[PDB]
Amino acid sequence: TGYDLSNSVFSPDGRNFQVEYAVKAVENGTTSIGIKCNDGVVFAVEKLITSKLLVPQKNVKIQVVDRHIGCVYSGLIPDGRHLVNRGREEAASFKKLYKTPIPIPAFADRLGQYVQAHTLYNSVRPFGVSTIFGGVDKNGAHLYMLEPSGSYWGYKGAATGKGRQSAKAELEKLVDHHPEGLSAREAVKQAAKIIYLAHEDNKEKDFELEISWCSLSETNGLHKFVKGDLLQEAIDFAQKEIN
Amino acid sequence: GYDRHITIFSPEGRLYQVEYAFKATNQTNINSLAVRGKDCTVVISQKKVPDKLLDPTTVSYIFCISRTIGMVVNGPIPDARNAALRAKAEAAEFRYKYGYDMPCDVLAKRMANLSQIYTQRAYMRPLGVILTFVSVDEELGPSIYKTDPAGYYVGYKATATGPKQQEITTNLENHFKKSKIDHINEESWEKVVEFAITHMIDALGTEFSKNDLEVGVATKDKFFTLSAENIEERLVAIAEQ
Amino acid sequence: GYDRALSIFSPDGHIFQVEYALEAVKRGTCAVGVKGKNCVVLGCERRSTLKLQDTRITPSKVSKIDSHVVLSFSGLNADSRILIEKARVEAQSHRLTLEDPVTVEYLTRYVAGVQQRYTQSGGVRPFGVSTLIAGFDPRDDEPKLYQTEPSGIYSSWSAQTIGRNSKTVREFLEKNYDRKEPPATVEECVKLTVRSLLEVVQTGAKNIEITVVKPDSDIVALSSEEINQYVTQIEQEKQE
Amino acid sequence: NNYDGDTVTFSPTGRLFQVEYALEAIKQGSVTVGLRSNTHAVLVALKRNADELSSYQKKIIKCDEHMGLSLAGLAPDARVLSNYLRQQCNYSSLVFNRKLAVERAGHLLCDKAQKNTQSYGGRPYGVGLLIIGYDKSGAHLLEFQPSGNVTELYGTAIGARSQGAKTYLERTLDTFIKIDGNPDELIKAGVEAISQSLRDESLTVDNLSIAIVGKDTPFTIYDGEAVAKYI
Amino acid sequence: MTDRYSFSLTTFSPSGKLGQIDYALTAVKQGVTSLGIKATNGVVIATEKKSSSPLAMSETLSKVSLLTPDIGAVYSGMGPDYRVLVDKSRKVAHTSYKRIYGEYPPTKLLVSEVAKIMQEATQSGGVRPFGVSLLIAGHDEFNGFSLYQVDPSGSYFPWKATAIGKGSVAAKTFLEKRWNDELELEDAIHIALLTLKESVEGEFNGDTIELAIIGDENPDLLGYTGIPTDKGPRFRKLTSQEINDRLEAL
Amino acid sequence: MDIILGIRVQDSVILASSKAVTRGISVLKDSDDKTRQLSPHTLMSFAGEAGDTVQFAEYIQANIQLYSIREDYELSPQAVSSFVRQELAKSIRSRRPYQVNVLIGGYDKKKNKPELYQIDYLGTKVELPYGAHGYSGFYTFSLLDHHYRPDMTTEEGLDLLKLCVQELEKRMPMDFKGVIVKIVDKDGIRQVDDF
Amino acid sequence: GSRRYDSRTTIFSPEGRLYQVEYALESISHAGTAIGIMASDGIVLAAERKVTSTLLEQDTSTEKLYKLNDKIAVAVAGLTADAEILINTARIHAQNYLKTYNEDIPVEILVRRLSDIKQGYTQHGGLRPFGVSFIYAGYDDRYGYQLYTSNPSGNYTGWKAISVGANTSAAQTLLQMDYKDDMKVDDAIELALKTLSKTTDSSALTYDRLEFATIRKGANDGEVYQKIFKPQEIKDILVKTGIT
Amino acid sequence: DRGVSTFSPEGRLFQVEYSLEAIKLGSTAIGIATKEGVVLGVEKRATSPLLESDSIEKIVEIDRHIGCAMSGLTADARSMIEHARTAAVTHNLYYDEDINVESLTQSVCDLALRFGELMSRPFGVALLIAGHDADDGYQLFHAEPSGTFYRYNAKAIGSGSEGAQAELLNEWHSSLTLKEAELLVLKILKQVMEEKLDENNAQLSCITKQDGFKIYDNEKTAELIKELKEKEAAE
Amino acid sequence: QFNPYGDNGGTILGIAGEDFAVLAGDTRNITDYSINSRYEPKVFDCGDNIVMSANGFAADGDALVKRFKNSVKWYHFDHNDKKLSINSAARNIQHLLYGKRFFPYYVHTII
Ligand SMILES: [Mg+2]
Ligand SMILES: [Mg+2]
Repeated sequence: TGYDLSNSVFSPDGRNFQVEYAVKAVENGTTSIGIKCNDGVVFAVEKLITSKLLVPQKNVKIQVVDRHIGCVYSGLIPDGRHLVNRGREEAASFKKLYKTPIPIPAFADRLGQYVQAHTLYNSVRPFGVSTIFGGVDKNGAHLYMLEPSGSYWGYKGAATGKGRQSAKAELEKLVDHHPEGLSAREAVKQAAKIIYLAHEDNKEKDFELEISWCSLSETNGLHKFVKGDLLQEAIDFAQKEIN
Repeated sequence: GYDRHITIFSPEGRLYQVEYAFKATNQTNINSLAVRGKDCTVVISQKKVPDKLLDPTTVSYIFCISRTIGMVVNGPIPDARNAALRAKAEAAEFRYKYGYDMPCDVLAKRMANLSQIYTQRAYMRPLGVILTFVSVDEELGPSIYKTDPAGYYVGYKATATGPKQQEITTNLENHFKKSKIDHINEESWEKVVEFAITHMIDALGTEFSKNDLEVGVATKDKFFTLSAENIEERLVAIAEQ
Repeated sequence: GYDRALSIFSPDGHIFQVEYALEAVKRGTCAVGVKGKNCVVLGCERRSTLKLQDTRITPSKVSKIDSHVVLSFSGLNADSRILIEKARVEAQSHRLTLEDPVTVEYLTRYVAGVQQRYTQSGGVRPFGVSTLIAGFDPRDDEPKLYQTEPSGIYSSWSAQTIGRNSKTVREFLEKNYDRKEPPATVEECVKLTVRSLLEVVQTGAKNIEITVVKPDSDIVALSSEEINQYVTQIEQEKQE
Repeated sequence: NNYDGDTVTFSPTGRLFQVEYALEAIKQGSVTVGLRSNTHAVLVALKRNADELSSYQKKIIKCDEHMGLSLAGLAPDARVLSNYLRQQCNYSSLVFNRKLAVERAGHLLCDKAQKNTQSYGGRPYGVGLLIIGYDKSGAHLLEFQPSGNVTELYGTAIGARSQGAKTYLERTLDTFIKIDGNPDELIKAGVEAISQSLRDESLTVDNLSIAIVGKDTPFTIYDGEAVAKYI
Repeated sequence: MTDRYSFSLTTFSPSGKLGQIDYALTAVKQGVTSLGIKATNGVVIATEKKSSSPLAMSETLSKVSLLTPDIGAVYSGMGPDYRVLVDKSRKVAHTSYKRIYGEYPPTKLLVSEVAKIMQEATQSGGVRPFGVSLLIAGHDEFNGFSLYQVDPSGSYFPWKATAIGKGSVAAKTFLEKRWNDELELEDAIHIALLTLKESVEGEFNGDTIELAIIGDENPDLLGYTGIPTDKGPRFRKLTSQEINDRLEAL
Repeated sequence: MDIILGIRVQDSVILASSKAVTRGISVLKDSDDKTRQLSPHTLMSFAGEAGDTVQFAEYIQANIQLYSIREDYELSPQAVSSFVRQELAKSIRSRRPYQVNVLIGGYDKKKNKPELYQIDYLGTKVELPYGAHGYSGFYTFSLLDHHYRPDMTTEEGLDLLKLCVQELEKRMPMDFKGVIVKIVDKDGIRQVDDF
Repeated sequence: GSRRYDSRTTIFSPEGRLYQVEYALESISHAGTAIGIMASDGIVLAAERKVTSTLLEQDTSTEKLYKLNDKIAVAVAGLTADAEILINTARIHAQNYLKTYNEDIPVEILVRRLSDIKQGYTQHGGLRPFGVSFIYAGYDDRYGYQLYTSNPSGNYTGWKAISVGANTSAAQTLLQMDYKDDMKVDDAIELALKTLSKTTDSSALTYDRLEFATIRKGANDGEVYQKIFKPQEIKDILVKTGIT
Repeated sequence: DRGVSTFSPEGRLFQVEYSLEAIKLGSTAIGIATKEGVVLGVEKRATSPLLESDSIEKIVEIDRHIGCAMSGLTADARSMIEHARTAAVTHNLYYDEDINVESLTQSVCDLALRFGELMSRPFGVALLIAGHDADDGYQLFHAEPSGTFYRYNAKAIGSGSEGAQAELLNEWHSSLTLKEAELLVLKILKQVMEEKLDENNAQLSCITKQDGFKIYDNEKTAELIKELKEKEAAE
Repeated sequence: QFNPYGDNGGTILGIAGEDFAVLAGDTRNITDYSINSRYEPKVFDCGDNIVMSANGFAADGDALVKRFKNSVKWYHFDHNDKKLSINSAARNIQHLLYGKRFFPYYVHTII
């Protein structure tokens, strides 16, 4: 025993227990999702209202990288910020040498290699977040999700955090009803709906909804926060659908 | 017993972290196979996309290391992508310094050396992956070289890796006992891809759709992967046999 | 680089590596210093099991740091060389910049600072050495004698002893050293220093080293026969 | 238990015990309150002495003309973090001729704190901070925990028995958030809040520490006879 | 990151043993047999090619390596550790000798440099010892032919003939009955093949055995003509056919 | 600064060094002693660039004194001269080299012989019966070439030195303000107060 | 992090000893015995090879006796590879001194520096100590013929006669009994060989189990010669002292 | 084992708490601030009677307007004093003024937590820092190896500190003369010391605006001890 | 060849009375024979009742004032809001200036 006391140790069955424990921190976090649409991506997150004293709209979780990439994560929030800071350095360096903004698959691997680097030594611990991210590049829309192991894949839809199981089931039905595609605007509404359904597994406190999107037609391939009327419309669609 | 946690010798002269790294290699439950033709080298790997939410085009364990070298990995994807990026850097640097394309066996040796270092220095863990490199080398012809967490590597007539490797290995052994040659006697890589798929089917005892495999092909001066459509064309031809 | 904090506090507020360094000093051969009215004498024990030793060449236990200051010790011999070399360098450096040789207090303060530093730096253990530093300040005839220890505390002594069985010889000095009337001569001072070692030694042979230091850079090590004359005189006087 | 030896180790349930032990020093610290209106932001703190011959430890530290903070926990760690803030506020003014946004100060503190929760040899910071300020978007109050989590609030409290003040501010929210253009009534509201954390001890002239920042009000600290007004 | 293992991983136990070196020698014990024999006019080094898979091509893996034109090496124990020692051995022959004196090192001095590399893996921070024993055979003008063994500790010994690995105890006994100071190279080769057969239960031929000599200068292996005082490498690897030709006269 | 001379006779080395220190248009000092005792039986005189002469001489003196304490033993004059030459040869390829020329006079107590070494600032060392640095050699070498004998006494060496100093006082453009003379023999180092 | 696997090679025990030095000395107590004996006209070093084999090539073999320069040699007891690291360091040190002073290095000065290097490994760096004890035999014109020993602690001492390795207690008793100050080199040769003969754990002492060397004034007046004995020369001196 | 920068479950740094235990074992030091000056006094505690007690230096000058007394592992104090002297002199060089007593104390306390795997452990010594400046007059601070410093009207540290602090709590008042403070330090040291207090096993010092920092002669202190036994005799 | 210095003209003037002091300066800024500005202030209130001007090469002058103003700010932070006396300001400015002894601020400073 003791195989789980130190990062980067293989157990006798080939596992890295510290990374598996990092996944527990992720599973403890709030629900976040990503939905891929015809010409873009949509991100949404559950923000638990700990107390009335939190200023509404003022603890923004979804972060932008460069001008075309959005990131959201569940688990240890500061670990997420650390990862986005690194992503921003990687995007700037790519842009500097190659002129073009970093493609999403390229960006995915930059984060992947950095997260994987923290599973190689006992002098660091793994990241306690799973990150959902994506955007629009020269080849269209891409959506990714990245685990504490450094493992990542492309996704039609993605979910993580405490309400991930309900969200996953809900995303799979979306992909079925809408097999020829989903518009950026229905995807925004559906994201609100799915966070609301996922919030039953966290029914204790109530929450605040945050949504963002990058769409070729709707945002010119730039990352934008969904605010005001369009958000209120998404809140309504979600409300009407649970009842 | 902290001799089991870092790469120092146990009382029987074993390196337990290296052995446990060999076990991480099978975690993905994928099997791969490589064979040489006259003019080409083919690698095939099983493809499994259990989650419907995945984009299946991004699920892959085959890598284009250079214009001439391909690599299939058996083991977790993070360690695989670590190995791939490094190999890409090594292959490009070699071309810059020495003025010619890095050979498949030379890259394999280089990657095996890095792996040996992880078995000797305490601060680095082994990567839990096995790397099968392929090309048509301008001097050696069709080439398969495979590397593991012990830092061991060697050239092969053909090889197989994964949980069901032995089934495939003995199937291939029995073929080369009959033919008495070092390769698949065929002009077109198409027929060599068909041989490779045929013998994986017969050895595993399973049928494959176009989405169940991924295929890599090395020819003179280029390595490339097949689309699902190219694979279907290949599956059709097998069915008429 | 190797960084480990080897000297650290334990729950009772003790630093064990410094206290275990003191145990090393206790195992070392006894050393004694006695200051007269115009001299200081440093006496040292040499172990009894080392015959076939070549005394021409074997490291002497009393070291000149400069021409007016000496250092002896108890503890690890190899450790003491490192402290002696540094002290020698600092003494020459002091003459170079100040244009004056070190005072005995200054030299003691330097060595004790080096000893202390090694009790709170990463990757090192404390010195297993306690020193007696004796001599005369430039143009001063008042004798000086200081003691340092692994922790780096130092202080001045009328007479002091360190090493194995130092409890016994300190007992002797405490009831034979009169502060109102210190040993008035070189002969008197040496005799008290030899008397104190005969409480603990064995033979008055090559088992006792004696170095006398007088004002104005006058330092000399005694020979076996000269030391042996003192031992002979003390034995006969104790017949009552 | 087997997993609290250092900051670089997850427990089997995904916890970081050294970070949680750092959070405990904040709980042993003296209570301090923060709250804001649309025009002003206010800090109130209960200072602690060693005995009757000693001074009362200062809890409030100025970071710039438009920003400052109060502390609970390891005071030397507050000094390190407030110094970093002072430099960051100062860098923004020298290089960009720009007053550092309070929200940006929060992000910079979070990232600085986080680095000490993921690397061997380090330890987490052992102090909680309440940052108030007035910038281009008005009044702000932040809460910083050494886990790295920074939150923007209308009002809050940290330290021992801060649950009383926190409960009170949660009940009083609708009223105090409207005390605009009346600095004295906002402070009185903060003193009421902190009184809900008192047990046995009461507010005296060298006990109480108050700070304010606002529309035309540089961050200023009142101690001693200057707080008599509010007792 | 940073390698924070700046302390020794090999240390003395209360009985005076250096555990990691003992365990490294145990890894060598379990390795395939290799041996070396010194004759009047040459040296021979031999070992079994224990191939891992039948699908592997065993001539793409050499256990016998040229270090310099007149010096060769073989091992028992961990192959990957051997492969990197050969890289460093070839390199140190240039950096610490050839680039200084314009000629290849004598056998004992190259052995000495390998030994140093192996000693340092036994004391330096954050590493384990090499899990191999080497046999290094060579020739140089002023010392003649020589054969050396290097162990995981860094120690090295000159031998008339020896064996290391699995069946080394029996092989050494076999070599003591056969060795004398009048052996010609062909006799040494013949004895090398006899000695190695005892430890091989399986197939025994030019494809399963690996054998090399240090002998006469091979002007045909030089690659150029014109400089009469350059006469070619004394190291030569025997071909599969050359070994089979000698197994009929066995 | 200016003139340094040395002559080795039968049983001693005599060093003579000028007393003037001159900055620009003013003689600042007429009693400067351009010498350091390195050990009881070794003396070094020096001339060259200002600041560097004394800095070099004292640095050497400190090292030889350190050696003497560590080993309880006086290095031979040959050993001291080799140490000094290495420092100067090291210095000539530094960022800012010591611009110092020296004479080393010592009595070797093991061989019972006087020895005179001349070392310039590049680290050019030679053992000679007599030596000089700068322009002083241009006048004094021919005098010494004529008069010098290997079996001369100390008193004969001093008289020969008087001829040299007289020639310099007659033909040199600069007023170097006389010399301080020191003798190194078996009994150590002493200064001739009347010269 | 890595703190878990650190043995802490440079700490004191509660009794104030250095574990790793103690354990290194325990290792050395199993090595072949090396003896040194100083006479008025030379020095003798003699050492036992650890149970050899008949296939070992003895004439080109060197495990106990090494040359540091023309005036100083050492006998080794312990890990040979550790010793070679230190020997090369000592060879360089001697040459640096010659280059600096144009005089051969005095014996004690070489001994002190090597012992300071060993001492360093016991106090800082966290590395294992060298498992080596040395006997130094040499000549200079200050003290003439000299014998010293150093061990893993980096402590060194001077001797008229000394042994290291196996059975030093027995060897030291035998040396003390028969040694005398007016003794000549040829008497010391016989003493060294006979002491090894009585203390050895082998069946009998033979030429093939020995390394032997002298440092003599034997030459053309006031000059010193180092002779490392060839195997046939050791065989002769064994017959000539009636041991075989 | 464990890290040198480890928090305990109660939120305390193990090494810092353990260094506080070493300070409890130290010889007693007392400081008393008045409006006429601050007095600093210490127990010397020679370990043997052959130790020349005037070489025991536990009261130290930092600058003309700042003095300091120590208790605990007193060898640890030397680098702290050195830093303080350098900080005081450097400040005067940069600003052509005396440095405030509190700024000096803060500078010394910044060293405290610069340990880890910087120095290998915290300091095992506590300081009393007494001084005068124009803005805040006479001041006494207690500088600890936790990095915390408190201002005090009166303070005792070392082994007799519990009993001594209780006594200072009764005796201190804002109108004490300097002479009364001197006597009060002597009285309280007399109470808690194991051996009988004389001019060789205890030492006094003070800092006044007018004359700066002074360590008292043994003869001056001897007179003050005589004055104190006479005060107590009169009722 | 790049020359890191220029000359921006201007003249400054300080006079001390019994209970007051003045620092005056023209507001013209020039290079060569051209006018850059007819109103570019050159004398600054630095806090703590201290005024300052650093005249000559304006880029260096601005850098120095900026550094001194910053020094007053940190003096307050590090020394409990103590007022920086004029003598203390003067000594601080000496170290700011001499710190660039081998690459000087090309200014004549008056406070
Ligand atoms: Mg490793
Ligand atoms: Mg010359």
